[PDB]
Amino acid sequence: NKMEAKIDELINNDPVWSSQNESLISKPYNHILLKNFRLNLIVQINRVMNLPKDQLAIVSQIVELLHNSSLLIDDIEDNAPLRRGQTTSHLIFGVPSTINTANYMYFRAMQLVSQLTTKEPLYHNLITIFNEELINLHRGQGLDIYWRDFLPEIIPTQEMYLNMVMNKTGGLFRLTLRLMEALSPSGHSLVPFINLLGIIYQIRDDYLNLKDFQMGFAEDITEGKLSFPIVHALNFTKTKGQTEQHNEILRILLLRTSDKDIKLKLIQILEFDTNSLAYTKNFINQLVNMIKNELLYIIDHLSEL
Amino acid sequence: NKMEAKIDELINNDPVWSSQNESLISKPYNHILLNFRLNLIVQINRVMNLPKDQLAIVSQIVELLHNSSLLIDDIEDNAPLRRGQTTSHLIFGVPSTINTANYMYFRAMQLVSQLTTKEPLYHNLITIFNEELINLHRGQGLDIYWRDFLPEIIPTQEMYLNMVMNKTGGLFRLTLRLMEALSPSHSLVPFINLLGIIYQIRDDYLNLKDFQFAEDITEGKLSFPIVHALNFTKTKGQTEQHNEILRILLLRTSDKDIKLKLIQILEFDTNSLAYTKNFINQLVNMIKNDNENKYLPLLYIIDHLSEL
Ligand SMILES: CCCCCCCCCCOc1ccc[n+](CC(P(=O)(O)O)P(=O)(O)O)c1
Ligand SMILES: CCCCCCCCCCOc1ccc[n+](CC(P(=O)(O)O)P(=O)(O)O)c1
Repeated sequence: NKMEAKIDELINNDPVWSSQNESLISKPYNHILLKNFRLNLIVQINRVMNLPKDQLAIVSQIVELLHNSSLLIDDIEDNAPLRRGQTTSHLIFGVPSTINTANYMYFRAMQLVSQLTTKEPLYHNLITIFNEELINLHRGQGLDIYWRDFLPEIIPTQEMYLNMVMNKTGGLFRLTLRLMEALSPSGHSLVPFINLLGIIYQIRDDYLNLKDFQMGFAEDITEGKLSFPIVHALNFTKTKGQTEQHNEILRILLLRTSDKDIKLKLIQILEFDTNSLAYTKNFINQLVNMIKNELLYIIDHLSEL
Repeated sequence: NKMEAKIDELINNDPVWSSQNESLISKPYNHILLNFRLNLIVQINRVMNLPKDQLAIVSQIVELLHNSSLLIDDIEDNAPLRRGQTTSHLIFGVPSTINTANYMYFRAMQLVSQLTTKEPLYHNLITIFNEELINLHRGQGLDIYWRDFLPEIIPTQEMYLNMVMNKTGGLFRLTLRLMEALSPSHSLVPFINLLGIIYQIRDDYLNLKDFQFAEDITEGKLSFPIVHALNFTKTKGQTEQHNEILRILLLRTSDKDIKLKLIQILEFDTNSLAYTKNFINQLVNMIKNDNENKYLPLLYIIDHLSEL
């Protein structure tokens, strides 16, 4: 009778959850927090959008949770040992706790959307925006992962790479921008521009990962990523009949090596044999010119987003 | 010129995603697809009476969240098997399987938007979805925390039960609350919470009894019988027995003999398996002997609960 009484109370109440419980499972998240530029981009865009400061703070909080959770998952998916100079959370807390915590935070971000407005129709549109772009992020990330983990089953072309980026990287840029446009009390949609910034952002990220090492650890090679320069190299070699170079690029990607000389050989194949680094540097410039023809500040600090 | 024209087209359209791209991303999910849940949904629909097309979407939502949970749980537990078959992550890799399972959570989320077009009620369905996914993750995070930090914290039966209310109760409550909010007709949440609890304890119980693979031991899980055994030995001041249980859990062992040794500790020293069997039987009687229908508004469901 005492047991049934205790069970009866348990099942007729909400689940018990303490602030101690909350802190214990937030460890992976508090850790990546230790790692303003994203705020700056939102603030600049707001000069166009004019959301009041309180609503903008909530948009920013949503973005931070989604961005940091994506990073925790990403580092697990990439077997990344370091993030911004420090040990990745999954190596400290384990893969299980980090996945669970990152996913928990996607839902906390979802929860915040309801703090943006009391108007049901608007609320509906905001959640639809949140839902669509998170679908988009997972689609792009799934393609990137598939190409990499199943190489050489699929050799993406430049067009395929760009479409994967539109989903993968464009997802969070458009999510932030679309919520703002929807909330704005105030010209043409800025979605095209934010798609371009996300593409510049990704290709420049791929580029610097190698260029910094040729002159960071070029960890994209260790991970076997189908980066923009690698995609150009693989298609260039196929096209020109450079069979051995095409096969060697694939072999080095498939080694998942941390040997620096092997990584340097691959980068110098890209520098002298396929001219992929020059091709990419020129591609980024052409993309930056499409705009330049506060914003420039952002574009020069794009790598700190 | 040409490069810019192509980029202009690209940024001005929605992201390109093909049916073939969708198939690639779906592979880890289709693998786990290869019934009793629909049965329980149908049965409960006699009280709720949602129209059939609406009941079907609830069922699809339930299948997405449940299958996605299993794909992640198997990664979180490093499980090599799920229903006798090789787990998805060992075939498609952990990376693709985490991403695909997470993608399915959001596809589930999109189906919620299709349950109704009434803005008020829609907000309610999303709030239900959101609240219970949050609870499922709090519960699973605590279950994982105890397992991975052992022996830092040893839960008591009461702490284990609150973990289960969050972890296992979330999907039971999610499905039932959506149905109750959609009903064109007393809440059954208390009843569904109790099923949830019976479900998890019997699951913990059978993992050890079927062996008597006992994978829960290899995982170092704070299962209901283990929680009982650890707290029984502590109370009875049986220091060496308490530490022996901890040592076997900490071995993350697949050795059949060592696993049997832990079970013999639970059978002969703490009598934990008989205590659990009796605990489940009592939970079940709280329903069987519910004449004045306090929880009830079945017998078959409860007897086949181990296959939800
Ligand atoms: C209006 C601004 C809102 C916030 C903008 C957020 C900018 C960063 C977007 C990151 O997009 C992704 C998507 C998927 C994975 N990652 C991880 C990168 P990294 O491991 O190099 O840090 P990526 O794998 O894209 O190189 C990044
Ligand atoms: C009225 C129908 C409700 C939806 C169907 C509910 C079916 C049971 C859902 C159980 O939910 C969980 C939550 C967390 C983990 N698991 C996996 C179990 P297992 O690995 O033994 O299959 P668990 O690790 O909790 O024993 C299952």
